Amino acid sequence: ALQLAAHSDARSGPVGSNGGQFWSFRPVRPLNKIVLSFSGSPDQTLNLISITFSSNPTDIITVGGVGPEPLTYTETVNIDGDIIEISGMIANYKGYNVIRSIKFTTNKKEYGPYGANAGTPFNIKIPDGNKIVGFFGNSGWYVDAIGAYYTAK
Amino acid sequence: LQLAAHSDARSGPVGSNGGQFWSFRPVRPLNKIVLSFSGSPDQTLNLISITFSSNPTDIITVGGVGPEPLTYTETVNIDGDIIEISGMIANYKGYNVIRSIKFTTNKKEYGPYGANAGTPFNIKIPDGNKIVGFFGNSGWYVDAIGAYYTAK
Amino acid sequence: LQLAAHSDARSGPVGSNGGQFWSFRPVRPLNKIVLSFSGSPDQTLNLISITFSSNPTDIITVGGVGPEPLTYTETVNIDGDIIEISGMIANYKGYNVIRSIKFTTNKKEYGPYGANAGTPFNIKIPDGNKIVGFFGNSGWYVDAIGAYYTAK
Amino acid sequence: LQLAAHSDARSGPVGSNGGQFWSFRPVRPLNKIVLSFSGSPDQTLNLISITFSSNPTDIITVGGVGPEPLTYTETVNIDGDIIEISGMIANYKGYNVIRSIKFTTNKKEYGPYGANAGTPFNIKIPDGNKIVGFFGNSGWYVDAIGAYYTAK
Ligand SMILES: CO[C@H]1O[C@H](CO)[C@@H](O)[C@H](O)[C@H]1O
Ligand SMILES: CO[C@H]1O[C@H](CO)[C@@H](O)[C@H](O)[C@H]1O
Ligand SMILES: CO[C@H]1O[C@H](CO)[C@@H](O)[C@H](O)[C@H]1O
Ligand SMILES: CO[C@H]1O[C@H](CO)[C@@H](O)[C@H](O)[C@H]1O
Repeated sequence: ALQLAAHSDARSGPVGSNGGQFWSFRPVRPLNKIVLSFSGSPDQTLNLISITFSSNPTDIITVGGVGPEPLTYTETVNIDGDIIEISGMIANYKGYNVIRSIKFTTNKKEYGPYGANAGTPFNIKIPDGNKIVGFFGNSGWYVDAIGAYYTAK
Repeated sequence: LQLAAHSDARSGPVGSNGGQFWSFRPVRPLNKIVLSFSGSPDQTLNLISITFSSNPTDIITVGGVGPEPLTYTETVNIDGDIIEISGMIANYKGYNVIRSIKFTTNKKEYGPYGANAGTPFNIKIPDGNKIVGFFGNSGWYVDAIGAYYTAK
Repeated sequence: LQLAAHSDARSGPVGSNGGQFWSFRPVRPLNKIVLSFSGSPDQTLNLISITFSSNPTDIITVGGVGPEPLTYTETVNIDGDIIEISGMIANYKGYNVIRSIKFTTNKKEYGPYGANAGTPFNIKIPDGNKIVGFFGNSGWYVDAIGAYYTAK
Repeated sequence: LQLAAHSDARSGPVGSNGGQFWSFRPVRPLNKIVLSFSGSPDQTLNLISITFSSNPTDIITVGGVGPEPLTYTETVNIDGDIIEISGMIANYKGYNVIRSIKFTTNKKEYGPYGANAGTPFNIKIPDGNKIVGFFGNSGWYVDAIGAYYTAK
């Protein structure tokens, strides 16, 4: 059959630091839900352990959180519209530089930041007219690094 | 400190350009793969979509966004590390898509599943490595597929 | 001031595995491509290597690391933006490699150059975009090739 | 043998987004790197562009597309397998870019070359591998850098 070259989306990032495992999630349908899991409490200090990305039913993935630290606080984000940017803070946690906070911005609403808004700032932006259709990164016990896939609207 | 994070090497993709690019590289091993078809096992099976998953949770389905009703499904319980995939590419309703697929682990072979006809593809990786994810293009069907690999 | 760095979308590769992965995406436009072959134009041409270059200095050569002497070269001076690449894939001395290649801009066509016979390949990008670089696999010959692209 | 082609694993990028995405992964070893600066060796050197090469043919220059006059260059003749890169990121004329860089091979070290200040970066690869190419973002300066690596 004709070998019609298949395409791979452009990427922005990753930011943060190297983690034991590389991960990627780029669903065919829009990303519509994000669940961030923390240890600690919102009245004290939040420690981001894992992130869960989902697209409609069935499509879902959880990165970070393979360690023993119990989860004690979850934040559910229901995305309305197209994500165009994500930002947050990077800092050391129990020995590793990881994503400590995170904020999702769509062309309609703003969600976050969530977590410990302290440390080194990061900002994943894409050219005007594009949208984020996925995420990839490095992770282990925690979320070491994050990057995004993007394509024209 | 900005300590460069890594991205696994890739093999492929093979097949044809499709409407959407897709990627699924879970942090835990792949353990289950569900293939959905139209047609029938007694005659000819038409591969429509593929579902990849890793326990617990972690799942994705590619292809199958169209109106064609599904009529059959085959669940592959992955035993071991996937070291290669192969199959056939043939035309279907106007497009060239993945028509058959076989998963090979050091422990056993699964497939080929689907329709054994068309152009053969073969995704092999260097010895000592294992496939830890898949990526590709898809729309109504599975247009293209490729794999992520790393040291075992 | 401190945003994450970007990587261009990719289309491909087409062809088959080769010993070395190669990549060339210069900061300035691809304006000269030199194709090196064995054999002769009055007979059949065997593509051995390809040289990509961007104005002075920026240059790379893939394939052709074998001992087979080159007896024919085709120089292509690209006028505008390359939006498509096509050609043929076929066996050469026990290897499936790029045998033929044609470059297409918005107003001109260059080639095909080489041996027009085998399995056809085509690298197309979404309208409004342009090819800004290439990647693939190579060794003695040119095993596979893919393109980097971005908006005009 | 019709096997899918492979793409080397990646580490990075580090630094900040830049106008152009760039990539250079030659088939043969990288045996020479030239760093071009403005300023002076006695005071502060400002990294403006980096030139990578393998043999007198494969060469690429990233950064330096601006009118800023160069005033110093440093040539690094790599002896062994480059297994690590490091340096500093800092502001220069309103841009966060690579200001310092150091190359480490399986034999010796080269650098740090450039200005001391800013955020450190480190591109390290798993044991047993080596850097076979580099990619990143650039404009008037070198905005971001990453490495392609494979088993040595
Ligand atoms: C506790 O160590 C584990 O978790 C951290 C954090 O996510 C990873 O960086 C590391 O590679 C993994 O082995
Ligand atoms: C029927 O057309 C749809 O499905 C095919 C196949 O999977 C895709 O290639 C195409 O882009 C999409 O629009
Ligand atoms: C002759 O063998 C060499 O050249 C061929 C073709 O380029 C490559 O596929 C192969 O890996 C390399 O070792
Ligand atoms: C002067 O501006 C130019 O050079 C800087 C630094 O290289 C790039 O970041 C920017 O995108 C490009 O347009």
